[PDB]
Amino acid sequence: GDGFDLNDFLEQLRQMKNMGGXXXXXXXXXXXXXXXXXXXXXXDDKVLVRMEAIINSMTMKERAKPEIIKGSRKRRIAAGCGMQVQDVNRLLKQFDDMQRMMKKMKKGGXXXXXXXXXXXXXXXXXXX
Amino acid sequence: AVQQNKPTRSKRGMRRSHDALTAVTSLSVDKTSGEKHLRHHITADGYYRGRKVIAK
Amino acid sequence: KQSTLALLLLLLLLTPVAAAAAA
Amino acid sequence: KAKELREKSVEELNTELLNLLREQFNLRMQAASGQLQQSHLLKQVRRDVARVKTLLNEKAGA
Amino acid sequence: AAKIRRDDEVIVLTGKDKGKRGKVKNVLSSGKVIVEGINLVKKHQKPVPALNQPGGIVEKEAAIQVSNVAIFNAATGKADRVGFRFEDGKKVRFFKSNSETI
Amino acid sequence: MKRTFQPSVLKRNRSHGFRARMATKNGRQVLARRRAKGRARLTVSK
Amino acid sequence: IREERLLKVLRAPHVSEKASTAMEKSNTIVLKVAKDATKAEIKAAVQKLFEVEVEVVNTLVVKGKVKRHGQRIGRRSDWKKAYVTLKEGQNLDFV
Amino acid sequence: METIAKHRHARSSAQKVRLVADLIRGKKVSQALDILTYTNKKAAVLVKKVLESAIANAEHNDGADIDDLKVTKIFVDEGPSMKRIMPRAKGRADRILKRTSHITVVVSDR
RNA sequence: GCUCGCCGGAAGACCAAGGGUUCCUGUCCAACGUUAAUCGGGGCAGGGUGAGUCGACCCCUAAGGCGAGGCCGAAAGGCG
Repeated sequence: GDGFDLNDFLEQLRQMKNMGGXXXXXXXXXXXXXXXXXXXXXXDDKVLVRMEAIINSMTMKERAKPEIIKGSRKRRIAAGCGMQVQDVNRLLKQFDDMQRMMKKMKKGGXXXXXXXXXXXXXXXXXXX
Repeated sequence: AVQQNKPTRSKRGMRRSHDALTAVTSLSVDKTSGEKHLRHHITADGYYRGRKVIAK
Repeated sequence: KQSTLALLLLLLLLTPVAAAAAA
Repeated sequence: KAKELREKSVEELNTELLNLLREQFNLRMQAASGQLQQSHLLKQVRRDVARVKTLLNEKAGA
Repeated sequence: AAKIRRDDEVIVLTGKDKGKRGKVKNVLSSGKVIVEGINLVKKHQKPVPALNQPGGIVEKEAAIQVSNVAIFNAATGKADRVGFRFEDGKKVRFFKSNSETI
Repeated sequence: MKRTFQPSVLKRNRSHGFRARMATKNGRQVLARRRAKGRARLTVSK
Repeated sequence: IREERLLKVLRAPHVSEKASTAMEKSNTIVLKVAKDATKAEIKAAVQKLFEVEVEVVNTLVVKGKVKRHGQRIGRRSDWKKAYVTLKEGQNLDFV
Repeated sequence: METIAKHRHARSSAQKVRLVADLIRGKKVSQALDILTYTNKKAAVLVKKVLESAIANAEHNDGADIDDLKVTKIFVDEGPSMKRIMPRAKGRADRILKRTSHITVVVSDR
């Protein structure tokens, strides 16, 4: 009840990779597909298996309390999963985004927050 | 009134001779928690003289 | 109407975060 | 083209011109809905139009 | 009237690649050419998720001034200089030394 | 207090506007001098 | 009117929340049209090209914003917006 | 082994920052960190930042044990200063100098 | 959110003039804001102004202006 953490993130990730709808979620989404590329959707299996396995390299303390993660721990994780530290930093970034988002879902309404979602365009020119 | 001659960096140094701050000497160490803090001021955890008198 | 609405709404919060990572 | 178009009468050219504007319209419709992949098409048609028009003129001109 | 063209095998006169031979990928307007296996640079690429581009140090091929590359004579095994004549009615290239067409 | 510039559009344009210049010999000489110095805008127009 | 002019009127569908709102609730579509076209010609052009029945066309002109790119001050171009009321027996096509 | 951390173009005058910089010169970085914590100044938090950064540098890059570090050289230089304008009475105006400074901290195990 | 305090023939509400996007949302905090700023009339992106009957246009003239011919004036031009 403290808030959103890597435990709930883990649950949502395993439920994700089990229920993964990339082909279906591409259909479920309409306004985002008109702007962003159609084939830009990443494969769920590889990415989410990588994420699950990398999370599995983490102790229970680094999960419930994600802000104690540092470089040496990233080394342990990367060496454990047999991958690059930049990927660990990548997944920590994605987890930061997810945490921020879910925090915004918890603070406001799901309808105000679902309608507050915006598609960023740096100009009216497409892809520029 | 306004000065007659440009005062040298020397004078400017002298005037500032008194402007140095005083580093606080003591950091009191609270008994229970052990964190350092000011004399007579509560800690970062709200500890004072062994109580936790703020829940925060 | 309400079916598809509620259905998609349940998982609605999980999708765009992964979609943003894909984009 | 432009040899190909040159051997057609004025009527068939008016008809082609209208087809072209329908195609062009349809195209920038698709392009403003974000439904276009091949952009190079616009230029293709936008220029062909001119070709046709430039003929109509000289068939009236002389 | 352009001397060095796509797909010519060339030899490199100048630079760290002096003496090396290779095949031309393309030419650029500024008088620069890009040659196979020639003038590798190590470039750092910020990973791009839209293009699924990983990060890392990519070895890439950097343009070389066309004055510095010579058209490679396969007959003589030497670098050559090129010239133009008219055979048939067509404008054609030849090697200056053995005066044979290309 | 009440300063010197109290703006008005209709005033501005009847006084200095393009047509107002073109009305006269002198005005067309202004527009000559400007075109010769190569200004971005000659007159005051919207 | 001539048809040749018509096909040159209608630039693009306008996409936004207001747009969607009217399209759903009041049965109305929103168009970016050539700056010079008029209510007559837009009525004509929709009725012709989408082949559906127009009731009335309301319009407005949008002044483009003013922008800065690399300190430079540019001006986005003007354009014309048209709220196009469909007689109710129609149901939308997007092509 | 000496280690640098710098912060360049900080808003504060060289002068104001010097006051604090001259508080921590020479101490081992623990004691100095605390000196800085309970100093009430702006410069204090600037310099705290730079010092902490400096510790990270030492440990992570050069493999120094934190206990041993002292602050050997800490100096605040002048930065590029920006002109502004404050309008003054009777119409005259004033070119204002918004000053910046270079805080440079250097720590060593020796 | 709660109390406190000020304006109320205004420190409220609506226009014309003048300005020209400052409007509304999201996002950011270098510079700008006489301090911080997570905030803004600041930055970047998006949205936003729907008329037979409200205005302008339009119909009619005031003072005044321009003014075919015309009168006048070295030239330009002045008067009508």
